[PDB]
Amino acid sequence: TVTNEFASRFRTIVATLANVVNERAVQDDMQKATRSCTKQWLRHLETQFD
Amino acid sequence: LKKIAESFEDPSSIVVVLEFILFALFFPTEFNRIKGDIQNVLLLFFSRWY
Repeated sequence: TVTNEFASRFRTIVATLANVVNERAVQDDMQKATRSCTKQWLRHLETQFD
Repeated sequence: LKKIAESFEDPSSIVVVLEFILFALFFPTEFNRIKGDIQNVLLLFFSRWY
């Protein structure tokens, strides 16, 4: 019942990674316009592959 | 309940929840008979947010 372990795993994978993409991005001082649009995109398949 | 299928992707999708609290107050009892099919959604929602 409820969620998975597989989709649930991908969920934390997208994040740990995403968190990683975040450091690199704030690192190469980038507009928040795209840090977000793209993080937003990364986010769609967390749920999307759920 | 009437199947509120909504992935809590966008941080701006809190609306579905606002829908419940307002309603829970406005009709504390009707909402009480359906506390149970509502928690599936809060859980779907709590899952990603927390």
